[PDB]
Amino acid sequence: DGASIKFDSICLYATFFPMAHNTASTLEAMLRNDTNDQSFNDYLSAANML
Amino acid sequence: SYMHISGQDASEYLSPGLVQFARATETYFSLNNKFRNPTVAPT
Amino acid sequence: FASLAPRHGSRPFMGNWQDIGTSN
Amino acid sequence: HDVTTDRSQRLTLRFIPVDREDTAYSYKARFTLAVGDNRVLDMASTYFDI
Amino acid sequence: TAVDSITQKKFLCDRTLWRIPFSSNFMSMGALTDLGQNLLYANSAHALDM
Amino acid sequence: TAVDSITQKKFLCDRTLWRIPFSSNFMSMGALTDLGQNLLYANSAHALDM
Repeated sequence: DGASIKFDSICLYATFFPMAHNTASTLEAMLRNDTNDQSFNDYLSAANML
Repeated sequence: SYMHISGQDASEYLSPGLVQFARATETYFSLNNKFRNPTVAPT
Repeated sequence: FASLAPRHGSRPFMGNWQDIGTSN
Repeated sequence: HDVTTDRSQRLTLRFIPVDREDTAYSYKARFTLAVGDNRVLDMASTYFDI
Repeated sequence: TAVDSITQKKFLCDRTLWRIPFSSNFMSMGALTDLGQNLLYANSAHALDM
Repeated sequence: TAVDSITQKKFLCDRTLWRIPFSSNFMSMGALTDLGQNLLYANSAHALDM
């Protein structure tokens, strides 16, 4: 009743860093470990049941 | 002077054994309150 | 690295950091 | 020269999906994303400009 | 004048999930709880009927 | 009363200066930024056009 939706195109954009080679070549390998692996969690890690 | 108002420092007129658990396992009560802290001033 | 940041007063980088976890 | 790349890179990267599909409720977008040979990106930017 | 009528005391709360941290001392715990984090509850499983 | 239109979107932005930093990163870290006193912009003479 009234409304109709039609999007035309999807476009990717992202904010990269103009990375300094002097450190980034080490920093890329620094992340490349079993040890250095970064974990994320919510403030409220809640399980929902309806 | 023995009332900690002509003294030098706050944590030094009580017992040193009670001092330990005051900044690692204190989150159960924010306690820098029950015995008042005096401060030094130039005269 | 000590060279990596711009620091105040002729010192590269100065005070170390700590970020809090979500639950609480 | 640390934390500054004296060399040409890019900050914002644009590329449109090769196959887009319009259907009843969903609207798929599949594409090949490739980060530069010595670049990083924290995934809080990566969006869709619809 | 008085119509002898009585006032109805109440309270209203909206837009707030009411949290219970599982600890015996609920305050400032979050993750590593007192009661529902004990190594005792890692051994076996128990059902919850409310 | 259904009529047809094409919108005009425009930004308002007053009372702040258009500030841009002077580094290869292009981010003001401290007072003197990377390119402010680098290898290329240090002692030599150069003349800004627009």
